[PDB]
Amino acid sequence: AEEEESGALRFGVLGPVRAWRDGETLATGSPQQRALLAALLLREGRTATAGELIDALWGEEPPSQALAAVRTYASRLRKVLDPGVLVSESGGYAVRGLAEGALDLARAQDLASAAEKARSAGDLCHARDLLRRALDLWDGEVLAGVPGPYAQTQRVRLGEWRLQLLETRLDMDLDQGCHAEAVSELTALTAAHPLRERLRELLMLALYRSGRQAEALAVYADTRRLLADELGVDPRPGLQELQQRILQADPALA
DNA sequence: CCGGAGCGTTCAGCGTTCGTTTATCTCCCCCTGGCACTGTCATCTCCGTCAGACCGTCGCA
Repeated sequence: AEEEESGALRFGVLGPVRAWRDGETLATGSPQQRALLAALLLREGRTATAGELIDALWGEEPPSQALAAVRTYASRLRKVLDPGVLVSESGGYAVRGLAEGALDLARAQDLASAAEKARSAGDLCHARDLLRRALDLWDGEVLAGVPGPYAQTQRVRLGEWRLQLLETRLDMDLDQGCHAEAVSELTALTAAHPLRERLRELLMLALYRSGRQAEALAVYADTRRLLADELGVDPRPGLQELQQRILQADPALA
């Protein structure tokens, strides 16, 4: 609320895509219109051609006379948005005139970069606040209810990036000494994510430093059984190494 | 000792919202046509290969 500048236009892509003019929300429109807006936004104001926009929205099988569909989608964007924010260059469209902090993806990138810089500088409270601000950006699943293979690719990429953000965040939480909340939320996540090995290693190191051991090795046994049932292979050697060093009761982690 | 209520799932009435087209309205690109004092023949090449042949050409005999 402290950065609510007058005349500032804010866009939301990390969840359901939305447009905010000075605090009031705009009617984005149809799901394909929303996906076109997302495709034009994530390129950081780079000119995307109409054929590439068609490929991003629809993929391999477009209808024959539906370039005018993208034309009227862009016209509806220019209706909803400013006349000058969306510019037409070389037959394509680009969302220009965006100030800093306008796009939530760029804000997340800057927050992650600042968190990494503070990790390099060793500042725990500052990077903790930066990651707290970062996690308060996306609401629910990214790109909710939009079609297209580009939308699917962005969805899975940003979900994976959020997974690594949670991994780094909670590894730092185990570094600073936050046991209870970490154990609870990682139990919830591994209930949601059954085959994510990194989060389960985080559960192992968290429970080893929290005074709880039985459910830790129970989760580990379930992990090996499910990984053998669904894949037929052996888990990563780092998980076995950390479990072995847990078994010998090494006081370095404690 | 079935009976009712609450709960789970599954479909037919109309009610709104999308997906994909269509003709009209600005802005730009691109091609053909107009210019009415008179003004009516450019242009520098090319040299210190080179080595002799092959060949047709050509005027003298």
